[PDB]
Amino acid sequence: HMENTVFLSNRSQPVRRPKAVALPENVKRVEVIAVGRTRIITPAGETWDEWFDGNSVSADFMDNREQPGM
Amino acid sequence: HMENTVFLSNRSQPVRRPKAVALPENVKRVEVIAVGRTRIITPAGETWDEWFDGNSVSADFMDNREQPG
Amino acid sequence: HMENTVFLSNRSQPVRRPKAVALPENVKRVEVIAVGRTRIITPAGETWDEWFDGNSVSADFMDNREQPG
Amino acid sequence: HMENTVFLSNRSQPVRRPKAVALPENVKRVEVIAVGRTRIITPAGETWDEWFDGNSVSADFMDNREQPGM
Amino acid sequence: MLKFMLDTNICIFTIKNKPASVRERFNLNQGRMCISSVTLMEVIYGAEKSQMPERNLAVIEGFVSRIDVLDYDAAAATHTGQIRAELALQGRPVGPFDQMIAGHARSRGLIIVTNNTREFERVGGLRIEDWS
Amino acid sequence: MLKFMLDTNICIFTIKNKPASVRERFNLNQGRMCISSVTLMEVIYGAEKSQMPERNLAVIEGFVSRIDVLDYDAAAATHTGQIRAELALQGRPVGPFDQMIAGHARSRGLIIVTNNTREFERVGGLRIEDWS
Amino acid sequence: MLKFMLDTNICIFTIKNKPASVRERFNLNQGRMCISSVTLMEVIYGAEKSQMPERNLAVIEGFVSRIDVLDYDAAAATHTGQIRAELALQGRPVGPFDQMIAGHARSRGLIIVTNNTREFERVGGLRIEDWS
Amino acid sequence: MLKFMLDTNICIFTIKNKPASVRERFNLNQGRMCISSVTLMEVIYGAEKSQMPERNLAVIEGFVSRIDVLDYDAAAATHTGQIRAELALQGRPVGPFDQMIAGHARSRGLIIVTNNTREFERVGGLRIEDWS
Repeated sequence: HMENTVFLSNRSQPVRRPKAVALPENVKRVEVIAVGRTRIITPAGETWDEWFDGNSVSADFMDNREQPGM
Repeated sequence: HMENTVFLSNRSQPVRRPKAVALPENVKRVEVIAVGRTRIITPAGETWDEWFDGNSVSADFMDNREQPG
Repeated sequence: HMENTVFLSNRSQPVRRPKAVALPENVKRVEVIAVGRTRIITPAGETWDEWFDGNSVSADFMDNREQPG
Repeated sequence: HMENTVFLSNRSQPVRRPKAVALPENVKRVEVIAVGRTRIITPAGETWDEWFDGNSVSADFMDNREQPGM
Repeated sequence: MLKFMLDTNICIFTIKNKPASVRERFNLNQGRMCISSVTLMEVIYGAEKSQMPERNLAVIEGFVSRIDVLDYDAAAATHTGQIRAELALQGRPVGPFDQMIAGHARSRGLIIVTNNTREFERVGGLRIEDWS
Repeated sequence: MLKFMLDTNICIFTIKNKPASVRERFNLNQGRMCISSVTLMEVIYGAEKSQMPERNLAVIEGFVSRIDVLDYDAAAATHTGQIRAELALQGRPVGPFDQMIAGHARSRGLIIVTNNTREFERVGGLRIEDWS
Repeated sequence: MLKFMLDTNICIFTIKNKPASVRERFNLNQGRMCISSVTLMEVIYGAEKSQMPERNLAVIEGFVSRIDVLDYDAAAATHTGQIRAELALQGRPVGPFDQMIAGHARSRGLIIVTNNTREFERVGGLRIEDWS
Repeated sequence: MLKFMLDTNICIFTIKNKPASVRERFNLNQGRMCISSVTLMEVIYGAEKSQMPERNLAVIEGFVSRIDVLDYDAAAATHTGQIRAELALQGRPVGPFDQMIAGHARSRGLIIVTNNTREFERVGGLRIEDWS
């Protein structure tokens, strides 16, 4: 897939989304999530769509909570 | 995590990361990947197989570790 | 550590501690002790013997710890 | 010995040295050292007098440095 | 700007089953949601106890990185100690981690978000919502 | 800097019996000792369930005012989640609050001081001392 | 969050032989691994003493650019000073750089990954894995 | 505003023997002095290895709390790796901790303050003072 280059602006450090993978003009403001070295750019109010639609736990995950008292 | 907004810069469309979500400053290039209406930005050339298959070291890289003892 | 200066306050002579040297905010009283031209300020009533010799708990303070198991 | 009371000033948290243990008028500015819950108030340029004149290590402290190569 | 504290049960429910009803709530209430550090230890446990930890850990991180994690502080500790006593011989059982979640929520004035109110209904002075 | 995290069992033991053997260790290591917020929740509960809550609470507050209390944070929760799985997959039980105290210390590299060494020895990567 | 601190021995082993067994662990735990600045000093030395410093240095810099490097701080130094005494008073030797790596991990609660388990097992309160 | 980095030898010399000549230098140069984290591990070791650790630790703290402690960072790690090579087969020996102190000093442009120049005289590009 296409790449890009970082830069500095107002003391922070953005990235120019290429013309090929620009966001819809509808997305005026963004929620940015940090996971490891990657960062997820979600339109405001669509923050969880990547996580729900994306990768998932293994089916054994935790069938029991294992809190005492039971 | 932290919110922000989009700009129209270097004749394109970029977005900031406040320090709370800013990347290591040593990341000079990034891969941008499109998933739905969402974009994923990751450090370019981070994958391990790329380094495991690439340039080797010369054979003289340890005549000893030279830890005293 | 951090430097500062003296003032003439509440009709006496006090001195600040920038956050780097500021005390826990729960310290309501302090002992001031004079050593040479130097003053030592310590939380009042911190010593352990004072609490070890003081008020006891009632005998019912543990019928059990009530950790589940 | 005499006690005192803390207070707030310019967002920090000082203490009014009593009249009985005030510093010499010579001490216009101070170095403050934090050790545990106590804090040492030294006149500027006399910062180390408390530590040198004060308490000392046990005589066995470290007769050898025990760095390798020797 | 916070309003809701997600208990542990709603998290497993979401992380294991990813219900579409929840993604609408999470997108809408994004920025107002948090978990207690107590809840975090439980989902980390689920990952580490699983057959595929590194995988499940990665989806935990993606989830947790979208919400604030609150340290279980002295305020939470006092309120939980209070809540344990209000229940101890004066009422009905609640499990230990849920006791810490309850008092932590009360300590900050947050609404408990849960899929199982049956236990949290026993805690005094705490507002509860069912998001399942 | 801090060095010891006192377990809940040793705290109750000290608050109840105030033994001189522990007084020596307290005077000797004063300033280097802490408790988990989990431990604070337990003793506040012990106070609130007593017949003289305000009195016993006041001797609790005097004890706590002489030590730092550490908030149970994401690092403590993460290590605790690890410990729960590391113990599960070896079948060695440890009580829920003790798991959380164990992970809090390990997250910071602290030494646990406890009189219940047989259980805390079940936790990997943690240093134990008995001051009783 | 981080979980593993790679020892110097395993790094040299991996840089030299690039084994698939370690490649699996690297792909599986990518993002959770770090090295001590002490380890960085050792491999840079290994590079600079080679007959092709710039070349070998460049494969070093590619390896480091894929992991976080942690500065050896007051916490790491404090734990290392403890370890040196804890080992001295049991007579079990560990090499100087390995002591510093050991203390850095313990100061953070990290798991040491090494192929020299017999020495790192001599350190108290530290978790060891062999990825070779 | 920093100028001098105290090596380990000057510290032991001062902490053990408290020379009056040094208290004048320390008072005069107060604010411009630091140690490397490597030096900190050594004096912590001396305390922990001693017959009276808690005591010696307390005088260490009083000393260290009056100076800045610098983390041994990647810049120190590269310079030390360089220095080790400049010496390795091309010169005369230097002990491992002193190698780290030397490169750390060079990494920040600080003057080494020592009572024994005999080893540090072998390092290129480093300014040295004798304060004994």
